[PDB]
Amino acid sequence: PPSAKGTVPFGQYRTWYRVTGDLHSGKPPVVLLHGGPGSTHDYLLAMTSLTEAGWPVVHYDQLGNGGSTHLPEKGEDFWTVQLFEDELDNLLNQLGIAGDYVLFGQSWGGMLGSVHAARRPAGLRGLVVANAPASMKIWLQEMARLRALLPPDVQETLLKHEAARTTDTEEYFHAMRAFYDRHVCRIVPWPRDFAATFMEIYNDPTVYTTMNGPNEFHVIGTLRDWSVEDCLPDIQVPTMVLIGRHDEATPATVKPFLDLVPDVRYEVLENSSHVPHLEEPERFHEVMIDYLESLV
Repeated sequence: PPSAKGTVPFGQYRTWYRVTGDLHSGKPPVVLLHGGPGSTHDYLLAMTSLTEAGWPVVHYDQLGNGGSTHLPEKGEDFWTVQLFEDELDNLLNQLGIAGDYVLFGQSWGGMLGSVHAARRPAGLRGLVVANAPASMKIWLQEMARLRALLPPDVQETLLKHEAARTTDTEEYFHAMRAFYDRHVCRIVPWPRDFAATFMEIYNDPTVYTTMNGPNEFHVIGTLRDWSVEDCLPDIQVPTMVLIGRHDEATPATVKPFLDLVPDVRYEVLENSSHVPHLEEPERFHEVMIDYLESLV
């Protein structure tokens, strides 16, 4: 239930946002970076709970999907990490919060958040990288590991359709679901917020399919080889790594955060996978509030 919403100009285009709570009360805003790339803020809407403890919360849709400008006819060389860094900087400026803010980055958003934090901006108080790998290379190795633990028939079904690029078929989708049900979202039927974002991706898949791939594990888009490991030593703020025990973002994928970020803490939500804010709503809230209070 938002205290403000709309768009801000981002050069030629628009970026859509929403604030819950009061921006300039006693506590700095928590700015939420959604995953994908090419996902939407919707699946993160549970995190309005943080306003219960006085934290303003800023949800926004990154350029290319949701309430922001859609650019279906922009291709691979337009959809860059620099673009989204520039958008986040622009957004903090337009909302007048560049002077004081905390970043929570989920999935891709945690990778974007790390790149942003590595430039050592003055107003940043803390960084959370939630369900976010440090490297898509390590991600793809770990996907192969997790996929090898699926039933043999599921493994063959995934392979067949990936090879021939028929991943839009019904049969691939239900094999993909055997993976998602373990490591992406263990709640089925899906939470509305999760479904909401999932359908935003279906309706304009430009960004997600360009940068990531057809789904969470089949990463064949332009971020396939991408790693943020080289900027991690430069992050000065206290950082929290938060994953689910069953997360596709496995302990191996987040290990570089633990070894390279100077000030870093580690939390595993034992009954969660990729969306602990939905899977363990209360425990996620408690963990976040505990971390956030150390910053004020």
